[PDB]
Amino acid sequence: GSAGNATEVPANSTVLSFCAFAVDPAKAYKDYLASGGQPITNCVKMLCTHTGTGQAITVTPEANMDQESFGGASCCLYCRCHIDHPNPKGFCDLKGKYVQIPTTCANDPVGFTLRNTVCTVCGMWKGYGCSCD
Amino acid sequence: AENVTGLFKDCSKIITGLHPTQAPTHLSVDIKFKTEGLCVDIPGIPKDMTYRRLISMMGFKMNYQVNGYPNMFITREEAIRHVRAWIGFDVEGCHATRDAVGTNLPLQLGFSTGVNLVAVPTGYVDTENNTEFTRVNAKPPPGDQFKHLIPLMYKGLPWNVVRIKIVQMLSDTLKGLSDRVVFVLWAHGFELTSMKYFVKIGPERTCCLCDKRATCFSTSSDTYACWNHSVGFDYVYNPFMIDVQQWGFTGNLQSNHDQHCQVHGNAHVASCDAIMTRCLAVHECFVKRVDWSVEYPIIGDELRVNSACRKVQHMVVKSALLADKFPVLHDIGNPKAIKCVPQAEVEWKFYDAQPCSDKAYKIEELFYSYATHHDKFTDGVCLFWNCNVDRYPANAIVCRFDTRVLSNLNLPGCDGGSLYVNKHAFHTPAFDKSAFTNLKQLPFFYYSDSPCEYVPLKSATCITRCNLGGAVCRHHANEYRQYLDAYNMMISAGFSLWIYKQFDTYNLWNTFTR
Ligand SMILES: Nc1nc2c(ncn2[C@@H]2O[C@H](COP(=O)(O)OP(=O)(O)OP(=O)(O)OC[C@H]3O[C@@H](n4cnc5c(N)ncnc54)[C@H](O)[C@@H]3O)[C@@H](O)[C@H]2O)c(=O)[nH]1
Ligand SMILES: Nc1ncnc2c1ncn2[C@@H]1O[C@H](CSCC[C@H](N)C(=O)O)[C@@H](O)[C@H]1O
Ligand SMILES: [Mg+2]
Ligand SMILES: [Zn+2]
Ligand SMILES: [Zn+2]
Ligand SMILES: [Zn+2]
Repeated sequence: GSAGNATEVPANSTVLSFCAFAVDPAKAYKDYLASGGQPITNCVKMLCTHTGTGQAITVTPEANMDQESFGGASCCLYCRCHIDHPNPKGFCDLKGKYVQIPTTCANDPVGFTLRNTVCTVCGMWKGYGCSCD
Repeated sequence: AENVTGLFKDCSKIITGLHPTQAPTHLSVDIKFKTEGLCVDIPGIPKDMTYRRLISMMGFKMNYQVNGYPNMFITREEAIRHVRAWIGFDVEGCHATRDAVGTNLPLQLGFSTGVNLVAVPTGYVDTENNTEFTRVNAKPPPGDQFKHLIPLMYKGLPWNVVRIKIVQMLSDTLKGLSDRVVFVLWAHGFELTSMKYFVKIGPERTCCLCDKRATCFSTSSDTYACWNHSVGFDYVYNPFMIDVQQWGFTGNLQSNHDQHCQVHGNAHVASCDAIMTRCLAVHECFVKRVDWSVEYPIIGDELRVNSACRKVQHMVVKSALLADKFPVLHDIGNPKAIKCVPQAEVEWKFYDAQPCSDKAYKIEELFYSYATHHDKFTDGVCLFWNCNVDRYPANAIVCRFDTRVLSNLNLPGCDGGSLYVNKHAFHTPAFDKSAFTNLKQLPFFYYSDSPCEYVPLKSATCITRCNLGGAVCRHHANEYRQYLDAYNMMISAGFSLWIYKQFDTYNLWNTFTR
């Protein structure tokens, strides 16, 4: 009856409906990008000092003049489409933490969280980059 | 500024969600962390370590072109192409009543099949660490017409069960009929929403251990499967669906449906709601006359029915001519010239309502109604061969299909009629004994005029080439055992044969005189 509080904007409607249904949400998304379709927008974006660690998973926003900062769970595909999480049981990486992304790569934050993984050494992005290896 | 879905609208009664992390979308983060159209982390106002927020699954809106991925809504045309892949689907539901409000849960699901599955209200709930698929409070809708819903709140069943029961009830109904599914629905929105529970989507996949494309998916272990060869499979892999109302009807479903079909009375139950959707689907499609450009591949033995059919026709229309010696034969319902007994002295007049264009010089364009035409063909004999109608005229030779029988060939229709698919699906009126009031039933017999040529058998009925003797005459003794087979078959195809009453097996022997 609405009668309720609105979470989402229309420009993400089709994109979300897709991956909600898909057996493999990850693929479905990357493909939607292939098909020339728009990336998920509306993520929570952080107003920041921009001085801090470059690390990707942090308990308060930490950015670089290179990075921009995001409330983690808006950058989570599984969190955003409200479907089960790829970790077997049951839990998220990015809910309750802040996530960092290079400003150039920042256009598609939802994707960037899928595409890449965090070095357990320096707790920082692999390749975007990392001192290890 | 600005517009919103709400798809995934937050249905919780909490004022002030949501910390900027553990907030799905910028849109919902408390006003408190928002500034200049941004968000900022204030350690002072903490994230809640416990909360439960119902996320609405309504408003799904899926139209997207992704190369490896199939359009799941199909054209009326492409929909006809697969008929009875068809299933009616309408979900009745319940609203979230206590810890939250503003969304619709799937209470009871129903089908073109008689089946009604009821589920316990369940929904998608956001917590700190995840989303969680879980039971929920609910109440039945306000209307007095919705009062029949109240008890079903208790009735059952867990969704883990229901999506399994669904796939079987579907699996065995569609196994021999088709390679895919199409859901046929009147108001498509809520049912699409209901679909989220049982339906996973993806690019076309070939079933494990089989040739045919995949209907089902099982999460128990990642696999794909097949209409026949699934079991204990919880999800449907790539359903298709057609919204009938999208064809631009005027009123509510029952309004239009009832215009045509009087056989379905409504009890507001989901099934009955989903049956009336197939009717309209079928009527608005197949009671228009017999489009011949549409080819439905056969499984199976349509051919052995097809041959055995012509065979029996020729036999009786040849005999009937010999017996009573009709000057003219009126063939009603012959699109193409096609004399059934190609050689007969008789004037062969053709009549049809939709005569094929070439060969239209041979045919009168006519629609037969016993009211109008009981007079109009007196002289000679009339042939209605699978031309189904207003009750048949006194002098006639007719084959009508009996709708009541079921085979994978024939499907339900409106109203009480059956849509029959051999090739070029043939919708036929429901079987009415009043149609045959003027005729009588056709007893089995054989006739062959020929020279005669493993174990022999005597038959009280075959006017036979040679009856002086037993007389099992090895050439007809074979042919008669073969034409009785193909006759026993078309009878079990459901068909019936009806002849003018005057007809007598006897008069066929006088053609043996000389
Ligand atoms: N319940 C209904 N069943 C029907 C109807 N029309 C056909 N049928 C049945 O479905 C089948 C469809 O007939 P189809 O046209 O697809 O079969 P054929 O491929 O063998 O026909 P043709 O090869 O195109 O040529 C047949 C010619 O033979 C004659 N003919 C036409 N129909 C028949 C039949 N049913 N039995 C015997 N002889 C028939 C007529 O002159 C035809 O022009 C057939 O087996 C019938 O049992 C129908 O209106 N209702
Ligand atoms: N009430 C009616 N009056 C005249 N023709 C009719 C009719 N109902 C159906 N028909 C025609 O009969 C045909 C049905 S197909 C029946 C096939 C025919 N006996 C054959 O030998 O193949 C169609 O062309 C349809 O146009
Ligand atoms: Mg509906
Ligand atoms: Zn998540
Ligand atoms: Zn490192
Ligand atoms: Zn009906």
